[PDB]
Amino acid sequence: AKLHDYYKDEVVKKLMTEFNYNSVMQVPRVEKITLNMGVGEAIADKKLLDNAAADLAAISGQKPLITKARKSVAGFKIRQGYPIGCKVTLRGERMWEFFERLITIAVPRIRDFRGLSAKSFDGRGNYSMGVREQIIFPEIDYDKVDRVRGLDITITTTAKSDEEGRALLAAFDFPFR
Amino acid sequence: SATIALNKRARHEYFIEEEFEAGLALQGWEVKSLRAGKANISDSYVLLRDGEAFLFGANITPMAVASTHVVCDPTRTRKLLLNQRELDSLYGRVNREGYTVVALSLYWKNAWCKVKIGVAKGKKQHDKRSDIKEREWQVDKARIMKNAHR
Amino acid sequence: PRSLKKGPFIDLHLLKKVEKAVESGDKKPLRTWSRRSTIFPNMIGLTIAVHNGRQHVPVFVTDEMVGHKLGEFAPTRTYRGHA
Amino acid sequence: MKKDIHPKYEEITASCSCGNVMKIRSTVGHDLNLDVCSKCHPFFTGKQRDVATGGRVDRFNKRFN
RNA sequence: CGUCGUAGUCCGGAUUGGAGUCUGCAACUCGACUCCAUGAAGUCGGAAUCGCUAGUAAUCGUGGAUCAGAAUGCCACGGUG
RNA sequence: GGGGCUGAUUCUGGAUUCGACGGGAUUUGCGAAACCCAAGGUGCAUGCCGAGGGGCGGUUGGCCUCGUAAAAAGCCGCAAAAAAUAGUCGC
Ligand SMILES: [Mg+2]
Ligand SMILES: [Zn+2]
Repeated sequence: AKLHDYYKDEVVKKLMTEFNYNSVMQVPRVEKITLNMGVGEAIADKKLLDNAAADLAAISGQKPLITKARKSVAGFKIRQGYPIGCKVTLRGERMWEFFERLITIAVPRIRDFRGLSAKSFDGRGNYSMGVREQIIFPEIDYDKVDRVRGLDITITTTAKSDEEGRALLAAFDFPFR
Repeated sequence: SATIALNKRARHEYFIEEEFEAGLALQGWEVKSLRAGKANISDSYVLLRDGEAFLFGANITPMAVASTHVVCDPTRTRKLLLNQRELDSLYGRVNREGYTVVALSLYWKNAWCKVKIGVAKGKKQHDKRSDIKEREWQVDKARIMKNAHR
Repeated sequence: PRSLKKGPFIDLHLLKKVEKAVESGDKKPLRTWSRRSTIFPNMIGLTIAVHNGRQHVPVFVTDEMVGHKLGEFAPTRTYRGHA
Repeated sequence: MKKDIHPKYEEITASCSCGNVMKIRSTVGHDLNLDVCSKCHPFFTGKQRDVATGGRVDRFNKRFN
């Protein structure tokens, strides 16, 4: 929670002086961080889901929740109640820890990291964004993983717009372009 | 078993060199006729345009006219599904002097029709005589040897 | 190879052109038609469009090419795979 | 939190090639001793022009010019 | 005479980075020689198949023409046998 | 004019025709045609009337060139008319 409090002591002041607010509870706050990993190919091979869950636990110590299918689309040949992918959510201390670790080592990474996309807001400003594989984290071993398991991580916040989320991420030192 | 109309005359009429197990591409009302429906594979040969070695000679009888919108053409040029790796023989050793590749037979492979193709050439009525003479001569030599050695 | 005491084989004209480029301070490429000529250290920092018949291929000569021929950097055949 | 089902949680030193020392706690197990990080990446810590260069004179200008 | 002892071998000498040398105004495409360094493949090889009847098969080296150099190709020569 | 059985390689509700041929032409490096937007060079370039154009004529009028306006030259058609048939099979 070191970065948590260190940056929360300053984002409040900066946002309050910038957006012309009237209270401290109306500032955009980081509710949680939600990260899943689509392993939908596990229809024939269920071991892929287990490997993805192990990789996710190694990245952040927790137990991934298997989100079973609900509509069972024929296009992908899936049935409802079958393991398709796995998700996880981090709140508070875990959310801040994951945010710090993820941003710090993901800034120096695979391909011409000239910042990240500034148009990746989900309408309200919860900033879903994707990372290609799991070898990004030193948590995951380089030459021991069977495949690559990226992550579609959403920084679920309280932002009422996209510019407020951009300002909050820039204060949190996000790689914006 | 799963065999369908075959052209065994072309085996005697040509010198089969190599064979291809490539498949055939056909439209509706024809694959059902392959089960029953009087398909005939006579006068079968490839008609390479650029990479489109269609089988040209085949008469498959349409057994119904219940869909009276599409025009029926029993002499349609049927497309052929062959690997590009093995299609090099067909764009290669065909147009030297008289080389052809003809459809020897047609059968089923797990509800899918496979037409066997073969590279060959003509005989000019003098290779046929030599083949028949040798076929008879081996039999005659075996018979006379058996009779002599009792 | 050549005898150590004979010397390099830079062209009459190429030397004049590179001298013109180096005291004029121009960033435009200098096109050359010679292909068996050697390299001199004074061309470091210039763009040379060398001709092989197809295109004037550019060379941004580094400080790591003096003792060889400039033509090694520009092949003439066109092939990067059978298929 | 639940019982001992969640994996390892121990402090690890995030020492990079440059002079950065961190007290991260994660599950990698052994000490990190990692490599070039955000604090030494050309994204914003300088090197916006120093990403690639025209070689470096070594023993080439020797014995003849 | 010594030596090695049946082993990818002190066999096998190719590919590789660099070094000079012969050579012809110039060897990145494109020479050969050199020696230091990595030291590949290969361990008598299916169906088939070719050459030889005597100083010949088979092995060893040398010589000759082409040409500034660039022969496992070509033409010759003898020794063993 | 009526009923009845087949239009089903499963009569077994889950077929990569293995293959060529359309697909976001999903994907990884990359050439201004898989493209692309104010700085070192310092020359007479941008809108300017233009000039009718390669053997011949024409192009969205600024796709060629300039310096006081022009020869047009970078693409299409006239042109490059030879594209017309597995094999066996009258002389
Ligand atoms: Mg000569
Ligand atoms: Zn670092």
